[PDB]
Amino acid sequence: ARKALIEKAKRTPKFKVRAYTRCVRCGRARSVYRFFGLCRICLRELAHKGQLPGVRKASW
Amino acid sequence: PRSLKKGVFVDDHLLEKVLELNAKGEKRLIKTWSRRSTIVPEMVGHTIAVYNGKQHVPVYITENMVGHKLGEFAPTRTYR
Amino acid sequence: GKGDRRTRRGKIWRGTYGKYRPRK
Amino acid sequence: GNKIHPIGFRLGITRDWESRWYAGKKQYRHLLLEDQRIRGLLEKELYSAGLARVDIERAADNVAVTVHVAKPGVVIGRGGERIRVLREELAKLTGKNVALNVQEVQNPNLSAPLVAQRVAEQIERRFAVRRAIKQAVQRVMESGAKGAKVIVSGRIGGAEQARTEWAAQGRVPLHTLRANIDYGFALARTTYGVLGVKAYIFLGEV
Amino acid sequence: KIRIKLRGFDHKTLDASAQKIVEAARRSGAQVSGPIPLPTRVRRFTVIRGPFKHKDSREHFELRTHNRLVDIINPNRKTIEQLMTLDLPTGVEIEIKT
RNA sequence: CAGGCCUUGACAUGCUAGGGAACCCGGGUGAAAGCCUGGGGUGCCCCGCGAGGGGAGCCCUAGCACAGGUGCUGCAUGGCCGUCGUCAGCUCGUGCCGUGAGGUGUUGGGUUAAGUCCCGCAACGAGCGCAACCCCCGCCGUUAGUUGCCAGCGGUUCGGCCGGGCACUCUAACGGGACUGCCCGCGAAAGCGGGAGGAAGGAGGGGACGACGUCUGGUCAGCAUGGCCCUUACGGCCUGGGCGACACACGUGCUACAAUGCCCACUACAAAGCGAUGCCACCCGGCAACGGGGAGCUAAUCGCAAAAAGGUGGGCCCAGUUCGGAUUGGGGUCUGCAACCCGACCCCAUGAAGCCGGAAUCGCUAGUAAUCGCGGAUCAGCCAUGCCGCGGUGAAUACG
Ligand SMILES: [K+]
Ligand SMILES: [K+]
Ligand SMILES: [K+]
Ligand SMILES: [K+]
Ligand SMILES: [K+]
Ligand SMILES: [Mg+2]
Ligand SMILES: [Mg+2]
Ligand SMILES: [Mg+2]
Ligand SMILES: [Mg+2]
Ligand SMILES: [Mg+2]
Ligand SMILES: [Mg+2]
Ligand SMILES: [Mg+2]
Ligand SMILES: [Mg+2]
Ligand SMILES: [Mg+2]
Ligand SMILES: [Mg+2]
Ligand SMILES: [Mg+2]
Ligand SMILES: [Mg+2]
Ligand SMILES: [Mg+2]
Ligand SMILES: [Mg+2]
Ligand SMILES: [Mg+2]
Ligand SMILES: [Mg+2]
Ligand SMILES: [Mg+2]
Ligand SMILES: [Mg+2]
Ligand SMILES: [Mg+2]
Ligand SMILES: [Mg+2]
Ligand SMILES: [Mg+2]
Ligand SMILES: [Mg+2]
Ligand SMILES: [Mg+2]
Ligand SMILES: [Mg+2]
Ligand SMILES: [Mg+2]
Ligand SMILES: [Mg+2]
Ligand SMILES: [Mg+2]
Ligand SMILES: [Mg+2]
Ligand SMILES: [Mg+2]
Ligand SMILES: [Mg+2]
Ligand SMILES: [Mg+2]
Ligand SMILES: [Mg+2]
Ligand SMILES: [Mg+2]
Ligand SMILES: [Mg+2]
Ligand SMILES: [Mg+2]
Ligand SMILES: [Mg+2]
Ligand SMILES: [Mg+2]
Ligand SMILES: [Mg+2]
Ligand SMILES: [Mg+2]
Ligand SMILES: [Mg+2]
Ligand SMILES: [Mg+2]
Ligand SMILES: [Mg+2]
Ligand SMILES: [Mg+2]
Ligand SMILES: [Mg+2]
Ligand SMILES: [Mg+2]
Ligand SMILES: [Mg+2]
Ligand SMILES: [Zn+2]
Repeated sequence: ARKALIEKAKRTPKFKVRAYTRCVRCGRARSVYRFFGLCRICLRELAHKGQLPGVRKASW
Repeated sequence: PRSLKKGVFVDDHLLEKVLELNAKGEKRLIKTWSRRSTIVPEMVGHTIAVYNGKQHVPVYITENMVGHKLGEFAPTRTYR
Repeated sequence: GKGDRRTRRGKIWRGTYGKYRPRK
Repeated sequence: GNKIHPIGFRLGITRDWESRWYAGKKQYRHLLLEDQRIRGLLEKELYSAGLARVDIERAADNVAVTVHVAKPGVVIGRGGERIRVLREELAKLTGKNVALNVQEVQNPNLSAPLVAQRVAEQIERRFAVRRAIKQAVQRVMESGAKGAKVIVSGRIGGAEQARTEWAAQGRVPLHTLRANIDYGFALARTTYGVLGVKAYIFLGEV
Repeated sequence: KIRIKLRGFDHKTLDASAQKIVEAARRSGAQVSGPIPLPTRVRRFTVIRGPFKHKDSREHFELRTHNRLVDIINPNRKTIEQLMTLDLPTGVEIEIKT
């Protein structure tokens, strides 16, 4: 996550298509779950801390 | 088997440029960074330098070249 | 087979609809 | 490369979420971001009070924010002006205009995060790591605590080669679901690098 | 004929806070047809364990939305007394229609 | 990577300093970024009749302390992951033996999936592991009827459609149930063999869960971080190209080479999931992609939706074919500022290699392999034949 690239958030991307999501926490580009706004790593870390309500370990 | 749609696309950078030439004449060349632009009849007879990513290539345009994009005449890769 | 664009199974596999696989 | 986080392992039974609220799919990510900003501002402020945990609850435009601290006297301030300024920062960050509470932690040595923070501090002060660990485990064990474990990571003593020092006693059954093991983690930023500190405390079973 | 939809991440909280509504509406109101379970909406997230490669790790998580019914017959004005606001539950969300 | 630009900067905190300061709308040039230029507007705090002076934020120029780096080092590191390995192990306390490293325990006999249990023993216990407590699937019950049903009767546009009812199915919370408990035989015991009853036995089936440690294993490119290095560029913005190059070599897969098959028509049975700048019933146009119109749905109540293999009927008649759909020509639809490089989808034409694959080599022991479809995450669109899930049909073999 390069700091200049956090220019990602833009009210004026100049095009809707140039708009891409990032991780709100670590700034990761790839693997960003839309539901949590996080990336997958952060997702697992916070899920493990219990800071994501309702999120539990799944087994079946 | 290509397609675009109705309302054919041409970048308006050179669109006004070429007819600006046509108004008063032919002149010489052009320099265009837009290879995504379709070729239209008013361009015929002119010469357009197209960016291949490195340099500008002097593409001369003829009657049978209409409808293709400029970039098709400016190959980006160097092979053998 | 499943690779023929012009067949029912071709559509089903490719997941699309068309002349050879109507929507009724 | 093994050993899943014990809290995350136990979240269903003998552990509960730090943030408990419901939200929709168009809501969740936002409220989560908010909670994160809250914890992030709180932890970089209230550290000197030794916060072992931050709970967050919501219903509508209202947030619990129950802060668990070893020394509430720090978060209160003089006559309660500190908590005022903190609620001010809270309302300035999130416009929700919500409440705040302070729960004292009895025996801070029975809560893992604080123990880890302790050992971490000692390491940052250039203590003897091995003895810091053994001591900490001892202090944890001497008060309740059917089991305890403390783990320090590499570059112990500023050494060129990373090492891992152990020091655990009692019972720490990580594989038992009903264990109820508090876990905590603290860094140490030193001149030569970073040290990880893990703390396991096992109290009671069923 | 008052429609209620209770949604939450904790089956304990929902199930317990429903019977509060039911018991409050029993004394002041009709037979109270009572909670009908409704299906759960389970959302899964599968994520690689490691930060780098190791595609075979995984360990997915689930986030599940439980539901409840209520739906009290005879919307007595006497019922909304014990009803309206008295509640324990936090992470429960309530929907109401006519 | 090529080219056009920017530097107290795209982001944080602070200092000196001239001047203007909040801010709004234009013009030139340009591929855009940028550079340049012009015009509206002078609220606050104090002093003064006024002119006006000084002043805080904020914004622009110049300088300073700094930002920034996906630049190097994973043998300087944290965290997290892979791995031997879900393997049956690794240790400690006290005692005892040995000058000592160490040993004993943990060896032995029986048993187990198991350092699992039993018996014995200079050992007696204990911890991390095993097992168990957690989840799903199996049978039953209680609680509940916007899902279900001529179970039951009345009505029926005969569709659970209307009345009506929680009996059944289902839904989702709690609970029961299985413990070698009972019988025979063997055994010192733990247990082994068999039988009964039972939905299920000897760990009922599947998950989660992976010890002390090993590989100076992987990752400073997710994040964090020590050290080193660049700071008119190793930072920063944009247009275009590249990550998609092709004489070749390998890995993982897809579709096949057909008759236990391919095609067309009609007809039947599922689970798990997703859905508001969303799923899109139904009507019209279009051969179709799709377009126009438009109902319902905050969704057990509407939609995606068709499940496919299967069944019935018909065609093909062993041929590179009605097998197989690569390649290529042409005409279109949609997303998107934009499909040349380099999207997917539809229609017409084209109709390649391929006749079951050398040496070698892979998976799987039961609802498994094989086979058939269905959904989801990311995402405007999509190169998904990938991944992660769901159900349908459903084998062979294990002497050792
Ligand atoms: K033995
Ligand atoms: K089991
Ligand atoms: K290493
Ligand atoms: K074969
Ligand atoms: K087949
Ligand atoms: Mg960085
Ligand atoms: Mg995108
Ligand atoms: Mg993204
Ligand atoms: Mg058109
Ligand atoms: Mg064919
Ligand atoms: Mg030391
Ligand atoms: Mg594994
Ligand atoms: Mg620096
Ligand atoms: Mg390493
Ligand atoms: Mg490492
Ligand atoms: Mg390497
Ligand atoms: Mg190495
Ligand atoms: Mg095992
Ligand atoms: Mg395994
Ligand atoms: Mg000893
Ligand atoms: Mg000797
Ligand atoms: Mg001696
Ligand atoms: Mg010993
Ligand atoms: Mg030994
Ligand atoms: Mg021995
Ligand atoms: Mg044992
Ligand atoms: Mg044994
Ligand atoms: Mg013994
Ligand atoms: Mg039942
Ligand atoms: Mg309903
Ligand atoms: Mg119902
Ligand atoms: Mg009943
Ligand atoms: Mg276990
Ligand atoms: Mg690539
Ligand atoms: Mg070559
Ligand atoms: Mg050559
Ligand atoms: Mg290779
Ligand atoms: Mg329908
Ligand atoms: Mg039609
Ligand atoms: Mg219904
Ligand atoms: Mg037939
Ligand atoms: Mg036939
Ligand atoms: Mg043919
Ligand atoms: Mg041939
Ligand atoms: Mg043949
Ligand atoms: Mg050969
Ligand atoms: Mg062979
Ligand atoms: Mg096996
Ligand atoms: Mg998609
Ligand atoms: Mg392609
Ligand atoms: Mg698919
Ligand atoms: Zn992240």
